Amino acid sequence: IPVIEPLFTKVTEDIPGAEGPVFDKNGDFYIVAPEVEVNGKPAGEILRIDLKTGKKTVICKPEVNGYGGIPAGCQCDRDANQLFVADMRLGLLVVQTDGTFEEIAKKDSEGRRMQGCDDCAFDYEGNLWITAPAGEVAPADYTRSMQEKFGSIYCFTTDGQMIQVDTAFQFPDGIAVRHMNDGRPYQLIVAETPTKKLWSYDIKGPAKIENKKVWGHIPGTHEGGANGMDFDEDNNLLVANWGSSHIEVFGPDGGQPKMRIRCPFEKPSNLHFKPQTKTIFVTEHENNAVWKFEWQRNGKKQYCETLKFGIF
Ligand SMILES: [Ca+2]
Ligand SMILES: [Ca+2]
Repeated sequence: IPVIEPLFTKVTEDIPGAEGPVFDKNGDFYIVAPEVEVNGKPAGEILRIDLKTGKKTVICKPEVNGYGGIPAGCQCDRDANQLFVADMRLGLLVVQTDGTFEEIAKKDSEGRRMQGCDDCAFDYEGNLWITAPAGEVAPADYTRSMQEKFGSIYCFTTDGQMIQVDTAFQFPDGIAVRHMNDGRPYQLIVAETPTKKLWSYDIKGPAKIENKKVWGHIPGTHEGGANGMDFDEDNNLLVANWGSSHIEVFGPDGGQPKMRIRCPFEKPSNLHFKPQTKTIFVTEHENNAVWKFEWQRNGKKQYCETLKFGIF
């Protein structure tokens, strides 16, 4: 498999558990530090990074009834400039740029207690697909599905429903949605970290997935595996292979990676394209830092880059 070694430029550092890189509608950049702790307890943070100087500012340190969060993944909303954040302790949060936030759900559509979330992906219809590798949210004692298959997948719909769409995953992590050229969501990709697999489903409609299949295989026998992921504009899927020192590049049909991107660190955790550019920002856990490098083409537009109105 061909391997390219683009130049990685440092963006910022000292971000415990650096994760969930995301750009909002104004082009501002944010990341999360899920592993920040106080007295051994969760005190995860959501930060804004001024791309010039690299100055960091903690805009939100989420806590619900004394329980600190472990913010791990983000997606920017389209109709409002607010961030949807997957939190391993608090579930799904909606965070404002001013730092205020709200807890979206303590229970799902079936009345079952909500599980801690890791990453999420908005499809163009505005539905949010979420991975939930943790056990029940706070105040329940914290648990993760790295050993046991109790990780779930949710779809938070436009009509406000938190619907569990699948279960029994061994640490579902990265997630992405593939769209037809006309914008219709039709495939959901989910990373199952320790099993070194990428699963796919046909998206038949909001919160409706079927035909679960082992879509891709993550290289290596190292500890770790697929973490965060995103599509480029040609629908190639770039996947951070935590512990492999590489970001894997899958073609539209999956299978084995068609190319690998060598990183100057062993633990890439997540990535995100800067709108209208070939620049990919990468978070990593070897140095708990953020970097950027130039990919071969622009990224696939995120939901926040699409227009609710307009004509085309
Ligand atoms: Ca993740
Ligand atoms: Ca991303």
